[PDB]
Amino acid sequence: SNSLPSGYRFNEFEIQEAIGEGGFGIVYRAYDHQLERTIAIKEYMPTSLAKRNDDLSIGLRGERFGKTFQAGLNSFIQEARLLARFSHPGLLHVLRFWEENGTAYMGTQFYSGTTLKNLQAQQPEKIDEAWIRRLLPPLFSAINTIHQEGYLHRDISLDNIQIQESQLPVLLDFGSARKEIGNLSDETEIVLKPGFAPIEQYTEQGPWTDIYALGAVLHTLIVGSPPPVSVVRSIEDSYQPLTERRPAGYSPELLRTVDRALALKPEDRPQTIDEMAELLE
Ligand SMILES: Nc1ncnc2c1ncn2[C@@H]1O[C@H](COP(=O)(O)OP(=O)(O)CP(=O)(O)O)[C@@H](O)[C@H]1O
Repeated sequence: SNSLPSGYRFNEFEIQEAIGEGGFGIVYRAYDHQLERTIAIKEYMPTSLAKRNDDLSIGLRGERFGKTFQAGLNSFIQEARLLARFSHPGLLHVLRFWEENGTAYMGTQFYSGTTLKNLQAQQPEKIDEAWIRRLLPPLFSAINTIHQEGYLHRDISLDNIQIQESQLPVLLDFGSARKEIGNLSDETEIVLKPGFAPIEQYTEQGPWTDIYALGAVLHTLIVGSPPPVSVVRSIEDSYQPLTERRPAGYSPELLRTVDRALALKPEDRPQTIDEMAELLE
């Protein structure tokens, strides 16, 4: 692990545990001793470009990586600024941002529960049609809130949706720094998510782009895996409609909503979150 130790201090903040460690950042449970509350701290840390020094700052693995490391850092800052535009229960709430240790940190609300990806892996039996229909209103609301301010998410999958102990969802991360590093480094495999990204993301985009990814999430919950990669579909569409599979315990109404969200061409999908929600009625 490259993570700061339990007990490390950022003035009033104390690290408690590294709870997430991926290729591009570390997430810590932390504590604010001034306000006496638990928070999360997200630390930019691209492992392919940087390493942990003895004094616990971050340093480049090679001088040639500096330009890309800085561009990822700038994208991390821009994503924090985007999330700071909102005060919505389904969007990661940003408390503070600062630079230190050669990198940057976001202090955020700490959420109960775990990711949808982990829930689907650990407790698939909890995920049925009734549970999905309770998930959708607050998830629709969070995504639509982004859209109404003129932005798109563009990185939806199961990995970045938190399911709280209340079952309410939170969008945690837009992948901005990861995707910028991938574009600049020609590491194409870290930019789009296969099976979740629709055809128009491979090179126009709008609310329908996030709608397709949401359909791909729902498809994964219902049958266990995402639909075929969208470029492959654009050559020979092997997607078989869920209305035709008939997985046990799922209504044609929910199944056709997923199928419509997964229409290959943007114009054939629901055009807004509101349009997709109407399909379930
Ligand atoms: N604000 C927040 N509050 C609580 N948990 C958060 C959070 N932001 C991110 N997380 C958690 O951080 C983790 C980030 O995922 P990541 O893939 O980087 O780490 P990981 O694989 O080491 C642990 P996991 O098995 O959950 O994925 C997820 O478990 C997510 O639930």
